Amino acid sequence: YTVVGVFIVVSAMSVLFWIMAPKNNQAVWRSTVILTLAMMFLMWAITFLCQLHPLVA
Amino acid sequence: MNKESKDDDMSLGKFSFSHFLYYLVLIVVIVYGLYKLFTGHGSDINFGKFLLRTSPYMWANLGIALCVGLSVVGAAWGIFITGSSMIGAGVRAPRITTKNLISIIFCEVVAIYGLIIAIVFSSKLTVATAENMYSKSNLYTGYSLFWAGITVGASNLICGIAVGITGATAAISDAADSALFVKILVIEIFGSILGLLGLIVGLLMAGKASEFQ
Amino acid sequence: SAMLHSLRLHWVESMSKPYEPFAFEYKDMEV
Amino acid sequence: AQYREINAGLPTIVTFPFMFAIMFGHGFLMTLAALSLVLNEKK
Amino acid sequence: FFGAIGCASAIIFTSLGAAYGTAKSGVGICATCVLRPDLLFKNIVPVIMAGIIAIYGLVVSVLVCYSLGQKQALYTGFIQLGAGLSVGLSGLAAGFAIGIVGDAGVRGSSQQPRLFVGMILILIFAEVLGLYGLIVALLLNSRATQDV
Amino acid sequence: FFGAIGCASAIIFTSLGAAYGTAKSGVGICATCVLRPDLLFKNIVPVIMAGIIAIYGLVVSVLVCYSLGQKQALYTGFIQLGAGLSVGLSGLAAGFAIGIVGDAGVRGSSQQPRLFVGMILILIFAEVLGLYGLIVALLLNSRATQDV
Amino acid sequence: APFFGAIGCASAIIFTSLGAAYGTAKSGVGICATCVLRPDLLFKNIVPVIMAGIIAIYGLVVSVLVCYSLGQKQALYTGFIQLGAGLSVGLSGLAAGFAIGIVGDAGVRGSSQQPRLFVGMILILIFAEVLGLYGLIVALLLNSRATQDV
Amino acid sequence: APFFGAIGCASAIIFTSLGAAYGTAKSGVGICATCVLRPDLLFKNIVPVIMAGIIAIYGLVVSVLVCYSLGQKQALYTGFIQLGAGLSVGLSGLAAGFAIGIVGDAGVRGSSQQPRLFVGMILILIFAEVLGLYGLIVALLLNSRATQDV
Amino acid sequence: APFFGAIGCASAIIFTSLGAAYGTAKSGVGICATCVLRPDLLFKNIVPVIMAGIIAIYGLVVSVLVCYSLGQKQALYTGFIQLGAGLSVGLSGLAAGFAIGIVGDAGVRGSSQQPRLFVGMILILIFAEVLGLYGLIVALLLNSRATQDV
Amino acid sequence: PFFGAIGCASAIIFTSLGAAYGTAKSGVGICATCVLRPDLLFKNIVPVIMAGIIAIYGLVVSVLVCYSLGQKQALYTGFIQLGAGLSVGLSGLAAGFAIGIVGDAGVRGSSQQPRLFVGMILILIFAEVLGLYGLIVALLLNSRATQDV
Amino acid sequence: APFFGAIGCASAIIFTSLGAAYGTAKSGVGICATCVLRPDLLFKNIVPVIMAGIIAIYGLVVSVLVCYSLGQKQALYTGFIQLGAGLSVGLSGLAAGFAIGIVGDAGVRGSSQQPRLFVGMILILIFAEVLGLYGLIVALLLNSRATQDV
Amino acid sequence: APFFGAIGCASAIIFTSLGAAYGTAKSGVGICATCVLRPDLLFKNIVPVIMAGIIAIYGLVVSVLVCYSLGQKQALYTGFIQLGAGLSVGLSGLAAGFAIGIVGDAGVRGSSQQPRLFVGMILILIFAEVLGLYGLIVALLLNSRATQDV
Amino acid sequence: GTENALLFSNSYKMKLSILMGFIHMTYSYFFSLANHLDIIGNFIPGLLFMQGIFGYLSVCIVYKWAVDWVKDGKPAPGLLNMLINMFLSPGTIDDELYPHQAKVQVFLLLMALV
Repeated sequence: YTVVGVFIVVSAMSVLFWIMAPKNNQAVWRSTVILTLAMMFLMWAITFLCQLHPLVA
Repeated sequence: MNKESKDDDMSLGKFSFSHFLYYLVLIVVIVYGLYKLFTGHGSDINFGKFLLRTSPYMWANLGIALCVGLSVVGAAWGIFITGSSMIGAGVRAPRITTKNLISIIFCEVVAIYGLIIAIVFSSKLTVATAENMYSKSNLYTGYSLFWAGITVGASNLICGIAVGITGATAAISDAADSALFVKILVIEIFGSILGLLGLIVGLLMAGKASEFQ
Repeated sequence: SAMLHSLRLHWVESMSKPYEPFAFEYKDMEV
Repeated sequence: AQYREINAGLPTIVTFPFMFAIMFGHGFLMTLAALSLVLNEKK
Repeated sequence: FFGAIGCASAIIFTSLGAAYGTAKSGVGICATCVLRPDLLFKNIVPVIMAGIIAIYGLVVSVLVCYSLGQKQALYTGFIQLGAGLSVGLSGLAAGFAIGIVGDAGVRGSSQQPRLFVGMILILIFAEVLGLYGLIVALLLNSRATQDV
Repeated sequence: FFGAIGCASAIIFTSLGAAYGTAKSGVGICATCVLRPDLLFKNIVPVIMAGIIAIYGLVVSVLVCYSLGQKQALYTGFIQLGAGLSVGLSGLAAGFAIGIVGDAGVRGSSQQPRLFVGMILILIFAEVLGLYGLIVALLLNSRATQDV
Repeated sequence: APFFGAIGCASAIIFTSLGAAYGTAKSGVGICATCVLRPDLLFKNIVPVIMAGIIAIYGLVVSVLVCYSLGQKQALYTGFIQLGAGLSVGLSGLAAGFAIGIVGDAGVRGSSQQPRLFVGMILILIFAEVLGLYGLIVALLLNSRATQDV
Repeated sequence: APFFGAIGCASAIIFTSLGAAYGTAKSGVGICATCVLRPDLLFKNIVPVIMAGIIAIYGLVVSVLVCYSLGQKQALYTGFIQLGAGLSVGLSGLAAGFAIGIVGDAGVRGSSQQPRLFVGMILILIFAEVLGLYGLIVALLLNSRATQDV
Repeated sequence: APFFGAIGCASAIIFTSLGAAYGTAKSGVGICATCVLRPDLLFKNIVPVIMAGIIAIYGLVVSVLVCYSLGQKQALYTGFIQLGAGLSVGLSGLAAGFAIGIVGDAGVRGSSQQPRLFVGMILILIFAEVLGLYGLIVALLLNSRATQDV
Repeated sequence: PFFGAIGCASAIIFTSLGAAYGTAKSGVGICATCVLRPDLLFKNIVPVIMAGIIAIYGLVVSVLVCYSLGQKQALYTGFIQLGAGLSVGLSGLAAGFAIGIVGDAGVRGSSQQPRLFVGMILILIFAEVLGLYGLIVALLLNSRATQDV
Repeated sequence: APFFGAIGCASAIIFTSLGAAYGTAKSGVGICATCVLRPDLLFKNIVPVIMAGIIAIYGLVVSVLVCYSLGQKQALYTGFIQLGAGLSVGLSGLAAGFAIGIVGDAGVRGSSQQPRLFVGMILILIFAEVLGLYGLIVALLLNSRATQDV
Repeated sequence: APFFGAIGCASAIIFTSLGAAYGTAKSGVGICATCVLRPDLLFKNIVPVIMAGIIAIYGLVVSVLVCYSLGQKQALYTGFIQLGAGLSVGLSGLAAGFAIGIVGDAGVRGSSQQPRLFVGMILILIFAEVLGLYGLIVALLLNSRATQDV
Repeated sequence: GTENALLFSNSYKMKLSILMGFIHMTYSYFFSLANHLDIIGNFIPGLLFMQGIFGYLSVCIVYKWAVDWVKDGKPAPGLLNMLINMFLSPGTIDDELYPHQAKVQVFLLLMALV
């Protein structure tokens, strides 16, 4: 139901934030995909319909 | 009643901001309180159809303490400008500026003036000086003591303020050398009769509020 | 939207280690 | 701040734009105007 | 029953007037003491003379506070306001006049040893206003027990 | 039941007077230390003297806070406002006098070193109003008893 | 009565934020004005704004602790000790910030001429910052008795 | 019930908009004078106007959040908790904006002569967001406890 | 019923008209003073009066929208959200006009000497318009909740 | 109640005070600018006539609000007209207060250079929208005051 | 019966006499200051005091007309009408006298400095009575319904 | 009845005596000699004291007529209609006394050097003294219908 | 989700910024703890109280949006859980807590005090 299962299934089951990197700028390009995938997992559509009540009040 | 706790907190809050006004800047008076009281009094005065008025009976308190406190507070402030000028002269002259201390006794007479009326304004009692409208009638004698002591206190405070202002100018009495201080003392002596005549006329016009059994 | 840059430059710089990270972010992609 | 590899603020390039982008599709005009600066970077 | 603000107004007004008089006497004594160090003991009399006015408001506040909490009524709560206001205004005016009188007496005594006896005589004679308000406050506080 | 404003007014007035005294001592402290850098530990006595007056209002508010019950009448919430207001006014006047006495004592003690006894004597003597108002507020708070 | 507790909880954080804002403004004015004459004293003169800005945590934590005990419905017994503790914490924070501001501006202005009075200004600010802590402790002691009812 | 709780939500935007307007006017007054001496320092000195005007989002978010919680019917205890958060956030944003105006004008005038003081002026002004964030968090915690049903 | 809800509709147009009048006067003073010494900046300096004069439409539209929601038969709880939203929109328009007046006068006076600060004065002058839009949006959100009761 | 007469009468007093202050500042600026060169006195008189036109909105709003008064005096007819008249009065007072500074700045700046008459006439002609907005708000508030009991 | 409209007769003559006295004092100050340099413009400058003094006739005629329309009974349809109707002409005469005094002082000093200013100062002073004429017309229209007390 | 209306007779000569005292006070101040002597303008300067006292002398008849029309017992109908005539003569006497005081001070200071301004200064106080006569006429017209009350 | 009115999207947008900022705070603490490489210490002990308070608040915030049926919380949950915690040690849950249920506050206060 939650987006944490889709985010853990996508991020935790896709590449795992690894492992190869380029030979030039491997620090920014290596650590950029982990933070971008971490923020993209944080934007996983975790909105209402678990405790939501529309048209309030 | 609420008039006792409201008049006490308003009287303490007025003397607090009034005393802190001439002092160092730590607190200021509420300037919006006059427009708020004027707009609130004028708004509730017009609407609705009614006559606004407070109705106490005597209140028993402010006459004897207000007369002696108003007379002592007014008499105690007059010697500041005179003593600062008389000691402010210094070694400039051995003249009458060190022998004109008789005005300080005239300013000191304003402390007894009104305090003697407050001593005479209570006979064999300290909570109520006369009959009040709580168990008896005729509360006008206790009601008029507040206005009589306030008028005698304000008159003694104004006479002591005028005597102190005349004594401060009567301290030096000369802008140049070869001057006489008797001319300033002659006009300063004429302002001391306002406290005695205002205290006798104020105490005689107010009647008496003592001898309450 | 500079509150994230101010908070990340002030508060985020203390636990990690000024305007050195903003110049280092643009200079990182150049080199 | 003359370090060779670290530290110079390498995490600000990911944490900076990701946390800064959350305050704002309004991002389409910023993506178009930012995309015009790629071709307009030389001139 | 609102005699607590009237009882605290004596020590409040006496502490404010003694604080302002001790502040002005300490400022004038500290300013005039920089010239000659021998005039420090002569200039220190105005702060000690101004600071002695707190005993009347403390004793009147203790005497007015002693008659609160065991017996009280509607007519027995008005004398404390005028008794505290009298000693408070007398102590505040005596401290305010004692500050400028102590500064002018400190400058006159700092100029020569002639006006120090006059400033000490005026400062010693200025306590009658606080003594009259303390006697009026003790006289009004003494008659606070008539019925009940 | 509204006696909490009288308990908070003692620490509010004592904190305001101690803040104004610490500001007045810190204003002349930099000017006195700017001329001579040797006196650095002999001018901080007015800050501790002004800060020592906060223990009276803090102990008065802490001791008055323990006497608060679930039920209380209107007679027990009147003397605390006058006692706390008198203690706050006495601590504010003692802090305001200790600020100008500390700045004048530091400015007078900066030029001549013999004037430190007068500035320490005036600042040590100007704290009697907070102890008198704290003792009157302690006696008025201890003499207050009422239930329902 | 309807409610009277929010006035002290708002006046506590309002007075603490006003005192910390006035002290931070007064310290930043003299620090920014004195920072042009001496570049090495910029790191030393910035201690008063950061030290003055930490005074809002007492009124914020006291306002959060007083706000945590107030829900949708409440009684009238909490709206006097809460207003008293919030007024004492607000007056203590405002007096601490107002006392810290003038000493921070005078210390930052006087620190440019002679760089030896920094320990006196830091000890004056550290000794003046306890006034808000005493009112925060009195507001915590008075706030501890406001959770028995409701 | 009277349902007069709109004054608490509407009270925040007046002090927040007044403080942000005074800070933006104080930064904009010194920004045009400091931009004449150096053209590159205009974009560096322009940050204090947005930093002073950024404090209006707390009062606007608190007023927008407290505006929808009113509805039609209300209780006797509803309308007092939002007044402390609105007045606290309004006075905190007004004092922070008022100190940020003089601090931004003095920081822009001091940073106009020397460009090295821009980091100290921005670092000194960057610490002023804690008061508006604490007051906005206290106003959000007070507004969250006002509505408990529906 | 009292029928006193018109004070919120009058206070918004009063505060917005006073802020727009003070901003138009402050912009016209610096524009008229700067127009004599430099006639090239006449068309550039006209942006501040037009930007400052647009604040009146928010209070006029808020008062016109609040006038329709008053009703022919007024109630006792009806004049609360219109008073809070009208006072918030009036204070936001007065603060926005007061900041726009000093920003327009400082922008015209600083832009009179050098024209390089026109981008910073235009961005700083355009950045202050969010207060009237936030207060007008809060007055519209409070006005939307004032038509369901009664 | 019966207290809406001061609110209905203050609308012309606010615009009359703002137009009086605008005519005072325009006469002060024309008097200060006429000393250096008496050739542009007729051009500087446009600000007093432009500032004096705002009184017609408060006068017509006061006459229209006074014409809608019934025979009884209650609390429902003394609240809408007070805010409606006070809105047009405060808007006319603010428009006259801005027209006074705009006419004084234009009349003072028009002495050294008459090139700013287009900008000062444009801002002074553009600053009259507050009286029409307050008059429209007073008419909208006055339109819902019918059926006074 | 109860009545409160008795102050409306003197309320117009009080503000009209105060504004006419202030305008006559402001015209006499400029006429006295300009009479020292040139004594020829004194008789020509004396006409503005008599022209400014005609504003009191509207408040006196409105006060006599309002006092003449008073019967033997007091109702809710006559009280409070002469206060606003006379107060409008009093405020209009006070603003017209206040602008006529400032216009008469600058017109007298500027007319004493350079000639040809009496046509402009007399034109503005003659044109400033339109607010008093409109206030007298609105005071007559409001005074026309002051009778017929039920 | 409450017997309200007796304060109107005593309040009539208050503003008239204060206006005449401010007129003679403002007229007596200033220097009137040039080197050793004057132009014999001391006999011309005595007219402003009589002109300031003429407003109090005309205002005393309204207080005498109101005091004679007051009586020992009166209802609220005649008392409400009787009160209000003294304030109209008092305000016009205070404004005319203030304008006669400023015109007497400027006409006395400028009249000390040259007596050519006495022609306009003498007609200014005569044209300004009509406010007390109009207020006394309105007080007589208002007091004419307050006699024989029941 | 979707924005339609107030008081609906704020319950998820409120905890969304805290849940997103918690990973940035934990990554910022682990990044500073990994650096400064014999010369270890002063970094492993830090970030324990904030990790426990923010971990118990983020755990109740993530568990609160999954609790439907009734074992959840409208006020907020998450905010009321960390707000009620740190004030009373002998509590059970306020509100929407799992079957633990009082050892989390005792372990959080005991680990935060040390």
